[PDB]
Amino acid sequence: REAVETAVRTLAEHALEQTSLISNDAIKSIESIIAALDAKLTAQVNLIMHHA
Amino acid sequence: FDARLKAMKPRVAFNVPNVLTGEGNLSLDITFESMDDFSPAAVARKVDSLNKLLEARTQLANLLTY
Amino acid sequence: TTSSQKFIARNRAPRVQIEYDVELYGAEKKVQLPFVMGVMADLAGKPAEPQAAVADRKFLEIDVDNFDARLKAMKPRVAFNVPNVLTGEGNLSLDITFESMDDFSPAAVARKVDSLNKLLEARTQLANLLTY
Repeated sequence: REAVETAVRTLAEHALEQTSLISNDAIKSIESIIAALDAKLTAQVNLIMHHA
Repeated sequence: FDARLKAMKPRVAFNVPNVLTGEGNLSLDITFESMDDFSPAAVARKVDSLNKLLEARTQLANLLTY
Repeated sequence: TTSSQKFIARNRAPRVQIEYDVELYGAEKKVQLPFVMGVMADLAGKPAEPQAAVADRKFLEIDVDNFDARLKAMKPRVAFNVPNVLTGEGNLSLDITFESMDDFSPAAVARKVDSLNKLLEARTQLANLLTY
């Protein structure tokens, strides 16, 4: 029933997080700042390159 | 060809509006030593501010991958 | 390639000089020239090191004999984040380097990722436990 769910709970958790998979990941959408940084570099490099 | 550019030292200096942080005109000084220095990447690497921003982006994009 | 009998013939010749020469009426031996097929492909995608600069990569002969040695020598690897379905959480970053053609099989994939290695070993210990 739910007993197998407890066995795979202890096994899956203990095996999964005990040593490997250091820090894992949670929200990687914070790296979307690179989209804003890149966007600023496009806004600036457009003006630098398109100057007379 | 590249030795003719680097020997001739073609350069460009002008004020350009700064879109990065409000302010006003940004004076940039650029001297192109190779035909690759007209590419937008090298343009960003030569201007010191855009160099700091580009290095920030390479450190973050290199950070998201191991 | 001028048989030594020809050296004896032209250099200091006995009165009786006996040479053996292959008889070819029209000569003109075959050109040979085997058929090589050069293959270009994207291998070792996203390597861990700088790898090698171009013009230093060359073309390496491959066949059924060295194939696994070509993988293990080339060290093709893959690193990416994948959602973790095992215990909630989020993306699971896995690093895999395939050293043999068998390492693309799902079993070897499970053995290379350390978490899935612990789970797979758990399954082999339990299935091996149910049988004596």
